[PDB]
Amino acid sequence: ETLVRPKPLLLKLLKSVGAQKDTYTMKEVLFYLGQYIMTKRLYDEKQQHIVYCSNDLLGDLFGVPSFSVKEHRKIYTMIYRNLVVVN
Ligand SMILES: COc1nc(N(C)C)ncc1-n1nc2c(c1C(C)C)[C@H](c1ccc(C#N)cc1)N(c1cc(Cl)c[nH]c1=O)C2=O
Repeated sequence: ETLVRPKPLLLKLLKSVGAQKDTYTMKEVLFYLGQYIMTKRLYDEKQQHIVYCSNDLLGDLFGVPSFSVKEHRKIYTMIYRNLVVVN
């Protein structure tokens, strides 16, 4: 319910899936990141909980080649490294 402010490059990713504002709830950020993953088919076909994000903007932002969608705490870490103070 509190608002977060994405850094420019995370904001660019969000806007690529139709987001139109500067600040978001965490639930909204997750929804759009999810949309990005699914519409770009970044998940592995055999192990569908694994997202392969090397050579993609998402991998650039998160600083990892891959991650599991089951690892929610690590997902929050990676999102938080891409936020700035809300002014
Ligand atoms: C490959 O992934 C999936 N594949 C399938 N297939 C049918 C193949 N179905 C569901 C998922 N899936 N599971 C979860 C999520 C998805 C989609 C929306 C990416 C989201 C989610 C994961 C990562 C980010 C980031 N960056 C943002 C949202 N997510 C969540 C992650 C967190 Cl932290 C909180 N709540 C969530 O639902 C999950 O558990």
